[PDB]
Amino acid sequence: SGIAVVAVMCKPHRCPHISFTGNICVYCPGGPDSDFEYSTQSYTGYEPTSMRAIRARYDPFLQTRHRIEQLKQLGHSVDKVEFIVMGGTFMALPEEYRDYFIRNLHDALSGHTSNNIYEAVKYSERSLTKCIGITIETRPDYCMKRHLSDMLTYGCTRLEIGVQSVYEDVARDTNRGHTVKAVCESFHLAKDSGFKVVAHMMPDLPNVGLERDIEQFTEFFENPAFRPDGLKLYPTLVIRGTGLYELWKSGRYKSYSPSDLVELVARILALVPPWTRVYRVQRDIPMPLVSSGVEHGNLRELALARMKDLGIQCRDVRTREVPYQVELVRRDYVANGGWETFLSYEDPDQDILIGLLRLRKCSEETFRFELGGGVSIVRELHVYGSVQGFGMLLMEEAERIAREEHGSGKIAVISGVGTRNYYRKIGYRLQGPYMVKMLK
Amino acid sequence: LETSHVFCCPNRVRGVLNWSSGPRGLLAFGTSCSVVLYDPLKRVVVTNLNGHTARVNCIQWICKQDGSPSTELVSGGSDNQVIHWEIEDNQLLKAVHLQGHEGPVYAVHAVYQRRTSDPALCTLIVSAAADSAVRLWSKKGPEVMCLQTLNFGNGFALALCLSFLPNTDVPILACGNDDCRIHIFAQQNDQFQKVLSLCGHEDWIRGVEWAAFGRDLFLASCSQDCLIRIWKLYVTLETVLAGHENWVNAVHWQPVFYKDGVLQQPVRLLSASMDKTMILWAPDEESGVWLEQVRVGEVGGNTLGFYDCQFNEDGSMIIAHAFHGALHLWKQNTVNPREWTPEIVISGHFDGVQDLVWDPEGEFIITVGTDQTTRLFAPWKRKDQSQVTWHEIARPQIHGYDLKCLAMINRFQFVSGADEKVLRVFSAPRNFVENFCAITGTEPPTEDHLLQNTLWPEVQKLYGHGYEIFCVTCNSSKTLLASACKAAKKEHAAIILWNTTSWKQVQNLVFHSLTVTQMAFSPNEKFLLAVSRDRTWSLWKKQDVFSLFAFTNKITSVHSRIIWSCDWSPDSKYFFTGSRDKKVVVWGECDSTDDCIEHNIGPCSSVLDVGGAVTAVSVCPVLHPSQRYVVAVGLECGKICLYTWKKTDQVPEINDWTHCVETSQSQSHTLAIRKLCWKNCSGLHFASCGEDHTVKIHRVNK
Amino acid sequence: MRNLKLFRTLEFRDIQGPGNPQCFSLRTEQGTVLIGSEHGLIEVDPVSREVKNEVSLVAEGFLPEDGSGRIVGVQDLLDQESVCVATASGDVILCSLSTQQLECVGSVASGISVMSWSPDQELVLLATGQQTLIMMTKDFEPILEQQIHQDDFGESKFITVGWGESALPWDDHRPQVTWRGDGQFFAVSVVCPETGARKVRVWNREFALQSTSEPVAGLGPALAWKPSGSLIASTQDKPNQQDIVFFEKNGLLHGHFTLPFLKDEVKVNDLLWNADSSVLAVWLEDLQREESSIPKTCVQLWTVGNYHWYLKQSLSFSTCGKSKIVSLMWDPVTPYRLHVLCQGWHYLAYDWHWTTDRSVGDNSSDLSNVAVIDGNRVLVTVFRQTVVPPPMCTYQLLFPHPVNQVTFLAHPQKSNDLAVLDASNQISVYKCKRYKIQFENNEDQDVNPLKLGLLTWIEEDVFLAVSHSEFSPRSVIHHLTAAGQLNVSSSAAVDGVIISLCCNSKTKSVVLQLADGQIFKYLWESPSLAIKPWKNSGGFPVRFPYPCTQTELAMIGEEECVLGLTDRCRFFINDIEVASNITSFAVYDEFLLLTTHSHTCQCFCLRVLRKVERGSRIVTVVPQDTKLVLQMPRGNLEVVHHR
Ligand SMILES: C[C@H]1O[C@@H](n2cnc3c(N)ncnc32)[C@H](O)[C@@H]1O
Ligand code: MET
Ligand code: SF4
Repeated sequence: SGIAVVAVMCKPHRCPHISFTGNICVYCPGGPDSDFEYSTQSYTGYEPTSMRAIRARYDPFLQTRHRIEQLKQLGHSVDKVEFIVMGGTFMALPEEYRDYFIRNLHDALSGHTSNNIYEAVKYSERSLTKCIGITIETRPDYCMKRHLSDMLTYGCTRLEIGVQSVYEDVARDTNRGHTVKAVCESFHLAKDSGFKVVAHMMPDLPNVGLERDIEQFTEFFENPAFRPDGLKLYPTLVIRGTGLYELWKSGRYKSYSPSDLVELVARILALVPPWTRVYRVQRDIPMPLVSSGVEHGNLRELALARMKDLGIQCRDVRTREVPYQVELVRRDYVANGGWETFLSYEDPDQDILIGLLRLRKCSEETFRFELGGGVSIVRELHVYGSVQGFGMLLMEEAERIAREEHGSGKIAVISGVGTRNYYRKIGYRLQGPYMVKMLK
Repeated sequence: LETSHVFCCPNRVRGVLNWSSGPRGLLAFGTSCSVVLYDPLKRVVVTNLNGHTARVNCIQWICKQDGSPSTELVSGGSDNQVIHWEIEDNQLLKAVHLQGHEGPVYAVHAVYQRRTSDPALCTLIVSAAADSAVRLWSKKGPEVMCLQTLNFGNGFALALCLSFLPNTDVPILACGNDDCRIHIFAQQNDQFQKVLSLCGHEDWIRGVEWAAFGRDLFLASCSQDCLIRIWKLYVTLETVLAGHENWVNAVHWQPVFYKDGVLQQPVRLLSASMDKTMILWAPDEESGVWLEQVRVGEVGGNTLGFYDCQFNEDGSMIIAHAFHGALHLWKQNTVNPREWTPEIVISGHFDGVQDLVWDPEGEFIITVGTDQTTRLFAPWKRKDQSQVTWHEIARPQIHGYDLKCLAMINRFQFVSGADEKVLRVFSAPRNFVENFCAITGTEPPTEDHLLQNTLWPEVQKLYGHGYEIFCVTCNSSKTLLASACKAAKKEHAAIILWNTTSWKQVQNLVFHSLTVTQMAFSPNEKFLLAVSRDRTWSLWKKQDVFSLFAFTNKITSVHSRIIWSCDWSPDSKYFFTGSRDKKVVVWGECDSTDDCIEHNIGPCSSVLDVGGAVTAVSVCPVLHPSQRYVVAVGLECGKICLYTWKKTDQVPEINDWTHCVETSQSQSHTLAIRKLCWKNCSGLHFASCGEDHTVKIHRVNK
Repeated sequence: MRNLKLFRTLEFRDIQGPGNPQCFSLRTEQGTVLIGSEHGLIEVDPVSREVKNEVSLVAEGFLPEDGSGRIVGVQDLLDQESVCVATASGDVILCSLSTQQLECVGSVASGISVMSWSPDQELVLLATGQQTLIMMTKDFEPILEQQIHQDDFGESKFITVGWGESALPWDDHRPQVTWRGDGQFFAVSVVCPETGARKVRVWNREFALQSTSEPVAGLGPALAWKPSGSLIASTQDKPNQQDIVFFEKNGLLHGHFTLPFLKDEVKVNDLLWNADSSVLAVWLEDLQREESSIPKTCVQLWTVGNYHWYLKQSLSFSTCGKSKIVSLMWDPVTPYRLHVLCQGWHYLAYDWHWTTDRSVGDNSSDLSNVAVIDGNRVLVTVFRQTVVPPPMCTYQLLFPHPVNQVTFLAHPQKSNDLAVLDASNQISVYKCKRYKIQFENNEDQDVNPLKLGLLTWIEEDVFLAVSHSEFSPRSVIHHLTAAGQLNVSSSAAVDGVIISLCCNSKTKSVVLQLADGQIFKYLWESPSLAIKPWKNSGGFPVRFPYPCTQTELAMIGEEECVLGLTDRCRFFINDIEVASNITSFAVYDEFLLLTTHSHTCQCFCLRVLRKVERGSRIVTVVPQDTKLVLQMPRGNLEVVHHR
């Protein structure tokens, strides 16, 4: 009936920028050097995924099986699953461990026992339990061409690049390790690659005022450089064992007032564009561990209540998602030097959403060999409603406007594994990791 | 040079365990890149069938028509090759290689042909690979060739079985598939027309098996849909079903055995499932409706397993192969037919072993593996038989990290390292001491008791190294430790000395600029040698607390590349170094007690050239007259050699070194060697381990 | 997506009085300019149609006494009915109107370089010659006197953990002050004697030093705080290019853009913001090439779209001295209106409004083109085929000179062409996918920059222009046509100023709009070229209560009718005022489309309610496929099918 999310976590490992610098980022809690035993990174080891992974001693196969069994027990069916690999910078381990991990995931899902990743994916394509996709997180300094190629090979279809704030002084003063220009370049390469980028933000960094935060978010949703596809809000928490904890203890940093924080969240939600999704607004770190930060977990509800009080309303994807009189609405804009399109079906008066799609013309910076002739791309298709079927309409219209407006000759789609068969049924062939159709 | 004992465990694949049917029978499970022959009568393996380059996946005996024990067998691995093995008496005569089948081979089957004109053991082989292909191989004498092939396009073959039509000699083939459509048909050029394709199951069919026919060909079908269906062939087909939850992956009928001159063919089945369950379906007396006989397995526990189950001769026992490389043998109670008991079998690490060390007294050996486990092996005295067998006694800890270095201080006190920053110390409890004294002077434990009830406590936790520990060592007096960390800068890579009685740092020698591979004290206990990845070595001397006495810059080093291992001499007069440059160099200084000469350190002897990279050099501890030294070298390919060195008069490069016995094909590791530990002497035996998941004990005498 | 357009050029010249005017201010609430010269203060009202003369002139020539004695600041006191005046000698006085009496209120022992006032007119700042800025209360009560060359950073320091060219020679040493829109902070620029380059400091309203500028090289002597938001503009002359940069409250550089000139050719004089933080005015001066004696003195207007600074309009002035600009300012009450005072006692007033340059046509061969101006380039989007987001275009045209005005021909069946006027008073024609340059015609008579009014293309060979007279403001209609374009005819100077020159492609009907509100139907093909009051149903009384920013001619029912929209959200239909909430509208083939500010989109047809986001402005409609293209403030477009 619906896809089930399966969360797995990796083994502990130090972040890469510790060598040429002195330390890791000044606020990230946990880690192998921290005081939490088996703290992978950015994780104390108390969230359900944390000890769920610890019980399997960070084994891919065992974690997958345990989560599948738990979900199957409570009525939920497991025909379709989505993997989430958490646990800090994954693309810094030696290649062998990464290959091991992903191949074990695929074989656990399928049942076949594979040697390399290619055999694992070839067999998992034929499985009865289909995998929609995989999502990984990565620092901007590890999202160059080779890393993107590797992510394409693994079948991952969604990045989680975290750029904390647009200001460069903030980055240089927190020992993040890179620059904002690198973040913009990484977004450019990812968008022209054909992924679905979702960014991380932290709206309470030191030396940042409330006015600065409002301005930076307005720029973030206005500057054509960033314009991300999905956003997560992580208000800063002062956890013991980090440099930020030392700063706060030294009486040189204070947290935002709870009412101020709620109001700021309200404005940020009200400013969100329609085509941008808000995955999360809070962090699941256990309460009695943080010395100073958010009030309680009731953060989304207070934000919505205050927004309703002040007359503002949020029009993001999650709130507007769920016969009724539906109609086709089209939106276009620019991001990272690319012409983005947002074909969708919706019902205006009741402001509900049914089906959506994401197109994009390919820029001149594309490097993947499958994209070298003015190829378009379909970054994402998603339908959760019911009536020919809406998906046929969306694909037909998208191909039409690719042939006519974009002036392209070839169209490509990114997919998981069962989606490969779904798109092949409508007349596509497979080339590399992409699903291609010759558009006249 | 005889191999006394070998420890290993099977691979983690479906169908890796097979057993010949006959008066004796033989198990032929596969380790990393070799096949192991192991008698099950609580005895030891007999031979090792090396030859595969990659992992080994499928093993099957060739069924014998007249009830004789099997003679030949087939193994298909991940090396794109299929090997036919023939043995007369544990001897490995004339293995045969078969090529083709790009991609890993995941299914093989073998049948003796019923040729009437040519009784020259005409054999048929079917092979299904990961390239969605299945191919044939007919063998007569030494003649091997392929035959008609069959593509599946995108579909894949999962389970293969082959048999004959009940009256006419017709070779029938039943192939599992990934589309719930097991295909049964003929294969040869004269008969390859598909006749029928069953569709009973509702999931991937992981098992199909042609049964012993009373009068009609019975057939088993086993899929992931938690159902087992029995199909009867006569050219007509029938269908019967059964019931048992979760994935089911192993079905086999009872074979025929000669009961006092008369062959017998009972009716029985055997099912192994992921839910830690194994069933013994049997037809009913009244209406022939199959009902269970007994539930056996670790129901409700963790570590879901049982990839395979196989059925002993004449139903005497049942063997099963589990997820974590551990077997499970169950035996029938003759007094009570409705009762079975677990039995004692072989075990071993399921991932590459890294290090080991002899008992100071010389009774047991402890291994650590990249499978994140520590295990102990000791012999069993029993009561009467002169034959002595070794077994896995205890499992001190199941750690959550990999293990790389190990050292021994007291007879029950050892220090372990890992891919982390801390060092750990362990002590034997009091229950283990008594259980061991009962074993050496009750019986070796089974699997579950080892897994759950056997562990060791932690006593200490050494801090303050900085990075991942890479090496450990101890002095002769067992009073000063030494360790090094994996490092990439001169500052980090430093030697740390501890005090055993207090577990505190004592001194912090620092001279190397990169990782230190291995260190070694000296029997004189007045020196300490350390080689590094910097293609150099250092020597430190205790003063009457350690200072530098020797030195080696870049130019004054015969070795060109990373030096891997180093060793001392029993007289504490010379020492040896083995590098990755395929060269071993002995350095002589003759400096002991008081030597007022400054430095004067030189090689003093020649240089050799072994066939490959050197990763372990050892010197036998005992000395014999003529002042003739002996060295054991563990190469990289997997072989071990013994050489003898004698000091020349004036020219080092004249017959400096003499050759000795080499390891043969059967007694040689497959991937790489990691240690060569001689048994303690003066109040011959030595042990070798490597990345083959195997541990070997050898013996030699002059 | 949208462009500025000129519709009023009020001008008064030949002002008489003292010599060499220096600074001036503005009075609202039925007030006019208040130029103050070396002798005294002069009040002049040029607004009146027939009256442009001094009113209540006063003199104070006995304070400076024939010396230089330049006035460093003039400021109206709002309703207090007084004008504060500060002299370079160091005296601050409070004059009065209709009484011609003086009132010395403050004396400083050192020269008062700059005098500035708070936006709310409550606090006033003095930049003494002692390098000690001073605060006076509204009634000249001393508050505080702080040094300007203090060295410590201030208050808003940065909490940090341990983990990890002199000034421009052509810059006179002179402090500059500004304020923020809400009057909560202010900024001071000054050269650093310790360093030798400019260095900005920011103060709170109560003299709480907040932050100091980072050491940027090549800083210029410019300072301007954007009213809303938080931006402060300056110049960063680099070794290769000339750029305009922005700071923020903490004092850090953040974003910039490039002036399209040579490496060493010009210099910046001042930077001004419009009334609503939407238009930036830059004043430049030619640094070198004295052969033409500074031939160039250009003022340019820049706006921002999707973080792209466009170049909308350019104005040129000679630096002879007779016509040389000495001051300029934005109207603090209404946007898009600026006032300029020259050296030769000349006063100019410029007014603009905001519009889109559509391309109406019949049902076929239309393509619904849209054009946008950007520097010396034109971005054209064909909305019939490709719906391009704003920063890109269907295609792009390049010109050697900056562009000032574009127009689409109204001939039916050929509405696929465009005429462009450059800053050099030259006209380029592009005619029918791509286009080839047809003609580059040159005008015959042009004496003053930006003298041609609304430029309309009626027939494939004719153009209509409006020129405004100086004395007794009268509008003259010029007919431009030739094979070099000759001003063939000039219609009678009508009584007043014409604002709108809307035309209908059908019936070839031309409509004229006067400022007061009368509507006149002029015949471009008339043998007499006479004008006629617009024909209503009877009596013909049609007069808009207020001037309309947009005027359109639509045939409703059977006859024609006039529709108007003003800037106060009022919709007029032949003086009916149907409703007052509209924001924008369009008419195409008997279809009336309009927003409502109550979040709806009416779709009345000529012979229904959908929902929209905040602040959606209608851009274009395609009756084919019945698709209309809304635009949101953030930049994205949105195509919707009403039916
Ligand atoms: C997983 C996410 O957690 C964020 N993160 C790092 N440190 C903290 C903290 N102290 N509080 C909240 N979020 C934090 C990282 O910035 C990353 O984006
Ligand atoms: C868990 S922190 C967020 C993911 C990654 N370490 C990054 O900073 O980009
Ligand atoms: S890079 Fe990310 S995971 Fe690593 S320390 Fe910094 S915030 Fe934490």
